[PDB]
Amino acid sequence: QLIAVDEKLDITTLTGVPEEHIKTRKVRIFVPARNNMQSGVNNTKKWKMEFDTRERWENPLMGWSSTADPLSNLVLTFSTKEDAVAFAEKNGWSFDVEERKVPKPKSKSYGANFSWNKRTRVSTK
Amino acid sequence: SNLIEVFVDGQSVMVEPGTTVLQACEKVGMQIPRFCYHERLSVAGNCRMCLVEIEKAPKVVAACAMPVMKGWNILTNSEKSKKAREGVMEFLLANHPLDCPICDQGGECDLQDQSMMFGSDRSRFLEGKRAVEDKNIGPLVKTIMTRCIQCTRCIRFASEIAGVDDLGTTGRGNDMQVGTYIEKMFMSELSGNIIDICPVGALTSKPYAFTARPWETRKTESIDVMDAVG
Amino acid sequence: ASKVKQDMPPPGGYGPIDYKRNLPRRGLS
Amino acid sequence: ASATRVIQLLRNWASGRDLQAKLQLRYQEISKRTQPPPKLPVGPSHKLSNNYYCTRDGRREAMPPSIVMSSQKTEKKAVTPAPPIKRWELSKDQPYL
Amino acid sequence: EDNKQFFGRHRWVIYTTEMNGRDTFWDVDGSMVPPEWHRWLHCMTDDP
Amino acid sequence: TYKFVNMREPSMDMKSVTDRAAQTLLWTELVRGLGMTLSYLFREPATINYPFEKGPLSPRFRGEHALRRYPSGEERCIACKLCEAVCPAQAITIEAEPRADGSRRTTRYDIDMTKCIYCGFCQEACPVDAIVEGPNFEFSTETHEELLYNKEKLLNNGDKWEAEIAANIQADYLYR
Amino acid sequence: NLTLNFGPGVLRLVMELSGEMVRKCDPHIGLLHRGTEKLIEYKTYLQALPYFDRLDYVSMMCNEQAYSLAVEKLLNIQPPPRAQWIRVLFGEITRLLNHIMAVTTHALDIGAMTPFFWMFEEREKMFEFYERVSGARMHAAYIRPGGVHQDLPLGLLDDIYEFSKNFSFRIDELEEMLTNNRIWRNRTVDIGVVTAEDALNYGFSGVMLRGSGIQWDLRKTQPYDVYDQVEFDVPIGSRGDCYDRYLCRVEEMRQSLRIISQCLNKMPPGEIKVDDAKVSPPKRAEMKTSMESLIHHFKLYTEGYQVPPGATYTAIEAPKGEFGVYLVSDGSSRPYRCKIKAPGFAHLAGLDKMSKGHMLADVVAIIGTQDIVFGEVDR
Amino acid sequence: TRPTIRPRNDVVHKQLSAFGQYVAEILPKYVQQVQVSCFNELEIFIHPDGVIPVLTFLRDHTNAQFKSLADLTAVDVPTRQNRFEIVYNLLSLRFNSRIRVKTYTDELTPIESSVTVYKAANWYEREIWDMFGVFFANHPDLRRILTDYGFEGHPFRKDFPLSGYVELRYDDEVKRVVAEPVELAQEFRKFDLNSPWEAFPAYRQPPE
Amino acid sequence: GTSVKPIFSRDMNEAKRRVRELYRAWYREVPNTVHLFQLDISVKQGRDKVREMFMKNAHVTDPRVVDLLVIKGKMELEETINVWKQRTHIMRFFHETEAPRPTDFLSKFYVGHDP
Amino acid sequence: GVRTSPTGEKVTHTGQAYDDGDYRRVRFSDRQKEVNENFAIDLIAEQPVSEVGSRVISCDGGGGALGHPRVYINLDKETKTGTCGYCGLQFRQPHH
Amino acid sequence: LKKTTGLVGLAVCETPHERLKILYTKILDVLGQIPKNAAYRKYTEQITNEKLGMVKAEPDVKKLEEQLQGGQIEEVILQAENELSLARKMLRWKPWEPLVEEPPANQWKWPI
Ligand code: SF4
Ligand code: SF4
Ligand code: SF4
Ligand code: SF4
Ligand code: FES
Ligand SMILES: [Mg+2]
Ligand SMILES: [Zn+2]
Repeated sequence: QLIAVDEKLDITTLTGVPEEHIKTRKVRIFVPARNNMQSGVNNTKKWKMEFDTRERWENPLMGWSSTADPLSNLVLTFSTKEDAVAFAEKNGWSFDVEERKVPKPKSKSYGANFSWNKRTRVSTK
Repeated sequence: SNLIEVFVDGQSVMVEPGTTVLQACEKVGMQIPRFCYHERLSVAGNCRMCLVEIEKAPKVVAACAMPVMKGWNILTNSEKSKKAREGVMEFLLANHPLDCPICDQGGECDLQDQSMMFGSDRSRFLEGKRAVEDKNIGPLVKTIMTRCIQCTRCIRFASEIAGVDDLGTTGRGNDMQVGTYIEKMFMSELSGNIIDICPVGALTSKPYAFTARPWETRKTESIDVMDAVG
Repeated sequence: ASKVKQDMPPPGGYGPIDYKRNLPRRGLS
Repeated sequence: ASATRVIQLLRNWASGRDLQAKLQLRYQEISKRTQPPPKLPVGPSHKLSNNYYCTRDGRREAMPPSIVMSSQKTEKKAVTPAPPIKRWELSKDQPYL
Repeated sequence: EDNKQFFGRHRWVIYTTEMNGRDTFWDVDGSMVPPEWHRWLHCMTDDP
Repeated sequence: TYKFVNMREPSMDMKSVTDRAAQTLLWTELVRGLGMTLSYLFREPATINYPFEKGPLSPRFRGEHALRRYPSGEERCIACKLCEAVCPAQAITIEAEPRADGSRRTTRYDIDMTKCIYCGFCQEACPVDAIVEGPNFEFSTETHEELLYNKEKLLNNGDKWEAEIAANIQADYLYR
Repeated sequence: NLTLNFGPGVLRLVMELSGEMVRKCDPHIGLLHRGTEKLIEYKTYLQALPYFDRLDYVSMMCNEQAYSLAVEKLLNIQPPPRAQWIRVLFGEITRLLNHIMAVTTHALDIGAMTPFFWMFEEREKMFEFYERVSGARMHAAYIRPGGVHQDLPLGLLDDIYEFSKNFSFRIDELEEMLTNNRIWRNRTVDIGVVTAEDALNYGFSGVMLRGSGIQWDLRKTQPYDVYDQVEFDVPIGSRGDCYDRYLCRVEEMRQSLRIISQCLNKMPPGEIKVDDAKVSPPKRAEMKTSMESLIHHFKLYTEGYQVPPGATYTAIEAPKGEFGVYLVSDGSSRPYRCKIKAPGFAHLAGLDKMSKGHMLADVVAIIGTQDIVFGEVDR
Repeated sequence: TRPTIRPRNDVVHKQLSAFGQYVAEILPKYVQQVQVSCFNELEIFIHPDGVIPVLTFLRDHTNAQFKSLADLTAVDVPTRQNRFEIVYNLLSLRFNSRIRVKTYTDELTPIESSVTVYKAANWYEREIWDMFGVFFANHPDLRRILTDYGFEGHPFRKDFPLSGYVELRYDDEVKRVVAEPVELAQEFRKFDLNSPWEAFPAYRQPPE
Repeated sequence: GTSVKPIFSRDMNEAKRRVRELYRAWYREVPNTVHLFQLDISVKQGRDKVREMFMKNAHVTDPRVVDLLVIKGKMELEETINVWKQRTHIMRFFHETEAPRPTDFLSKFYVGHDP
Repeated sequence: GVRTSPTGEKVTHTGQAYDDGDYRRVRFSDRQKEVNENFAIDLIAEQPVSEVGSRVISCDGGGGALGHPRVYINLDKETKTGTCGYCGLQFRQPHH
Repeated sequence: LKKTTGLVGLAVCETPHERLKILYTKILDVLGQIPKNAAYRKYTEQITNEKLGMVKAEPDVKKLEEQLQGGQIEEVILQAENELSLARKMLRWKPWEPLVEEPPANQWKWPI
């Protein structure tokens, strides 16, 4: 009832993607960096897969922004790095993986503001 | 070792001595609301948005400044802490100007988002608001001080990171204002960063003014080449 | 001061509305 | 309707109904196209006190679904998903068309 | 206007024969009505 | 409660059978339908005399878009991009910069009228009543290009329709 | 055995006939597939609302209500009572519009074209009601997931009452044209008979069930809004053919008039959207006077409200049958998945069985009695 | 809870929980999980092998008799090893109840067709095959139902682009409609709307 | 391990048998398709197109992928034989309106930034 | 405040005009270029500065709820005048 | 005797007590071959025994329809036939056996 065939998964021939949008693309798998304008960290929880930026030009009428690559807006979400890597490999996309950046824990001390001899003593508050 | 045991919503977590309530909540994955606290700056404790209830304690404590004690059960989502958050947000919004459509920090405002997530949905403020005059600190940072919430992040950054002590507060009470008290440009190689640390549209980028909204922008993660720091 | 004014039915409600089928027999054996 | 009496009688006889009582063309019986201003009252949350949002927060009372019978972790009368539906009544207003 | 006609036929316009630059003796169209008479003619208001 | 639509049993007495036979042979119900049509011929038609007469409309009706301005003559739009954000069809394109006097104003405000669904979400998202959907609906065109409105076209539409637009807003704003 | 491809609402139909008999009927659809369900994933919930107007175009108000009910269930909120009463009133008006469209078209295809005009005058009046309440005649977007967008104008109830007290005569004229006509009965009686068991197994709903004698109606069995506060009867067929379904539809219109009367007499006062500014936008004056109202307006019109994670299947008793939405939220302000369930999909899938052993001209009658609108079927 | 909050119904919650436990007890071979949502909706997560039995049971058991198939659809979740989840919504008129049955599959594993249980499934599975590429074994005639003839790919997959890969126009040189790679005069504007500052603490995930 | 459920074929040999059967069916169908749709191509180049489409997938070594491709090809043949396709659908295999894309480095460098 | 480009085209309020060698000008031949003649910057520059004896003043653009959100403007700086961020009206304290 | 049960395709059943008794006896016979500890066997035997006892103690048809809570004794007969067919297919399927296999680690985790 089981084949037990040994080969890496490959579904490129079944997805209908054109040839030049498989081998020429370079996906990036990363945890998005926090927007520095805000302190909330809820946007840095999941992994993202996104494609490489292609040409954008000006529409001769209306001066709008025109594109020719169909994957310009494609972003996928993943729970772990391994899941995204597996998806990319089974879809035949060359990928670059960036390790997650976590802000290291810090030593905070309110009393250090009023130091007797150290430089941590603040001049205003 | 020296790790002590504390509880966040009844969940045990081991922390180093000197860890504050805010970092203890961070270790479990809960982010306490804040306006004046920054990881890279000295602790201020003035915005009172981080107030949280300790179990079997009648008074809420400031999570950003209070070191956690052994056996403490921090109740991040209790009714007392939620009411404290609503009251603090109401006070913060009482005198805030209705500038969201013209404010550059529209879709990137910690005030807006924390009002939507932790504050009330209406106002009962029937008075008139205060207005302060703007300050000129150069051609890089645009200043609209009516939007200022007096978190003092800019002052702490200028004094501690940039090494420049030209920023401060003048006056007392409701009319205390953040500025220089003299016409003077805050010009240093790190001056633009006070735009990022400011949670509101009080300090904005001047060359970037009115050009885009945050939800439109595509973010490309890249490297600077203006020097060899990378 | 001023009272509430929105679109409301008149006091006592509306008049009855016919809905039953009416297919009269003209009459001839 | 500006219809002659003879034509009204002829159309009434042809249709078999009295047309004048229920006309399909609108006339002065409709409302004026200029109306007084409204007032539009406010909802139940417009109070000045005892109105904390945490006590009327519907979205924050939603919870993840209750788990019964996770596989990874007595007489016993049989049960049905819901009680058998009661049969309908035969419309003692006009039971048959 | 004529209030004795049914709703829709109780207000009407007779178009001018010479608008800005064209002979509109035969070639009339709805866009020749100015906005105020447009509001009156479409029964958006009862006041001319 | 429920009702039966077709649960009647025909009578089988001689009189009823003869009545049904008379209907079958003399075509009675067809004559009834002819009478209904004849009665409809003699009543007043419901046709209106377009374009001399127009169909009724409401102050809430949404037509061609317009950009309004203040009574002083300065435009109301301050380039917040809320209408662009809410547009379900992505039919609005906005670009903005500080003006020569420092004002927050648009340099580009385009509406693709062939992508617009005329939902009116833009005019209700607007905080300053700058973009509205005005009463005009007779703006058909001979080419696709003239339906790609820029800021100049929308400002011209506002200056053209402001009287009626302001009257409609005065009529309907207490409901908003 | 000859094969004919009746190509291009818009429908392609490949049939094999043995003489006059229809041996096989195969509908090819997708001529109006616009990819609504994929497009919804790129919109906020408010931005996704107007697609439901275009799903089943004949009855726009009902789709709005179904979508709003699904979103409200996922949000754990409820609309105010006046909003619910307005929703039910306009749903019954919507039902009348759909029924007039279905009945007249069925008659027109059958070759009787007079009642199409007669009742499209009434359809125009109901379009006027739509436009006065929302500003649009047919693609309304009036019913929102917090209630309704705007309150009724000060003279709308009186005009609705004036319209509704004359409509029964129009239905009587339509019946005079149709119900006892021998040609109409010969065209409809004993055509497309479906058994109760087959109707249940094939996924039929609405009149397509009730024509076979199945006593089922979502407004009675699983009431939504205030349908448990109104009184009406559910017409039931006895032979499962086109004639019984036509009678059921005609009877349903009369019942809708009854419900509309009750809604008019019992319209309550109060607000029209939920008093929760994190879901429903505030009033314009509040937005221009209060800081919180302005912030909530900004956020609700830029990001939209977040819906807690979870999936629901919400169905309502639509004019064409059971209309449903399977909505999956991942916790953000954009739906993760929105599967639209259309009654016409299953009805057209059953057309093949329904047309077995009939004339070619009976296929038109069966398609007319299935009440098929292409936009909902293809999505 | 005040008028703005949806009221709860504990009676239906208890009934649905009891019936879920009942179903899980009767078919332990296939039922992997049973859940009831806070708005009283019952879902049963099963192994793919049990599609025909479980459905048959839910259709034919005297205490269940869910005789109506309201909807059958699929959901694409790329992060899962089994990419697609298959959802059956069933309605019981006898007990005025609804149930949901969930299973899973990947790109290559077929799922048993359920046309023998419900005729209504015939088109639904076809649509799934068109939109997600899930193959149904022993389907009477499986083929595309919604896309154009010769269309490549499955649009409802998450990785499928919104505008697709080809577009159509009329060419006068060949006097016919032709298909060419997509080129937009205005690119679709991607909006980043998700805010930081999480909204619902009750759905917070462990930080691992 | 790595045990998976079959679709139609247990090993590659059955898959190739199915592939050959589908190829025979397409080869037989080509002339009738050329005549019925009034195509201006020849039978030879139509069969060359069939061969090229088959050879595009020659690198597949997974029997499940192979018989899924066979299922899709059989669906395509079903569409062609029953004349559900139009002339445009058949002619889409040839890309007659697309200008050729050069492959060498210099041409790609000249036309733009796209590799 | 419409001006004229050296080529001959009207310069819009945004300051746009095709340069001399720009081919896109061909779109305006046998047709016209849509230009709004009412320049908002000039029109708002014509409004007189309001004289108010208050340190802080509120502006809503006029018309009540038909204006813009109400904002408060400080008039402590005597060198300049307070300007509304929505409407552009100017306010000033009575110096001397 | 009544006519026209009201459901298209559902014939009026004359003498329904005997048909119900035969169907319930056949159902119990089939259930006897299922293992004694299987939940389906015990539950279906309990339901069938209740229904058989209720049909044996009520000769009046309408009272039987009210007691059975299914109504229209013809569809009660139809549901009994469906239960018999399901019982045979379940004796074939053997769903009382332990679970075939667990799902992957995070197959059902939502969100993400
Ligand atoms: S700082 Fe934030 S809340 Fe204040 S006006 Fe700007 S966007 Fe609005
Ligand atoms: S200007 Fe900004 S950073 Fe400085 S105190 Fe005010 S709100 Fe804080
Ligand atoms: S009416 Fe709707 S679709 Fe049209 S521009 Fe406004 S928001 Fe966009
Ligand atoms: S038209 Fe209104 S909503 Fe749109 S950018 Fe201008 S001010 Fe903002
Ligand atoms: S964040 Fe702690 S008081 Fe401000
Ligand atoms: Mg800032
Ligand atoms: Zn102003």
